[PDB]
Amino acid sequence: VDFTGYWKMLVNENFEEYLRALDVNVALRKIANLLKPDKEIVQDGDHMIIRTLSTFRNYIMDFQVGKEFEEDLTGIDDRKCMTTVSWDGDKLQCVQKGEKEGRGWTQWIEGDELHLEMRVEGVVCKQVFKKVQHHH
Ligand SMILES: C[C@@H](c1cccs1)N(C)Cc1nc(C(c2ccccc2)c2ccccc2)no1
Repeated sequence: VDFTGYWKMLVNENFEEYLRALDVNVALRKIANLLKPDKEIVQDGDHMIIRTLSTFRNYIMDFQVGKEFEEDLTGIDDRKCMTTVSWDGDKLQCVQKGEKEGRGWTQWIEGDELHLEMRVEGVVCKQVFKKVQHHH
């Protein structure tokens, strides 16, 4: 599996409850639900760069698969986590150790679709992106 590409958001399901489970305030929650970020991903061996891009915020993950790293989430839910992204078959599994229980996400590909499931304290958000070729 190779996630390299430019991806455009198609659906964003149960995002508001996921943010509510992170204790994001109502007003910020309302702003975040209106965002439809693109994803620019470069998979370079075990080195992974995931750029989540929007006018409101560019969130950059730059990590080595299998290596724990300190993830700065202050601009999101005002927290930090010790995060580990690992391979699980053809799926990418992320565990975010921190204050919130069961926090993490799973990423995988189906055809021309990038699938992203985010989780925290039983709440599941599901996002699907489409691979695109017009670069901005
Ligand atoms: C970005 C996301 C992931 C990146 C790679 C796997 S998940 N993560 C940080 C949690 C998350 N923030 C968001 C979303 C967001 C922004 C502000 C507050 C709460 C959520 C967002 C972040 C950045 C750009 C545009 C919208 N929606 O989800």
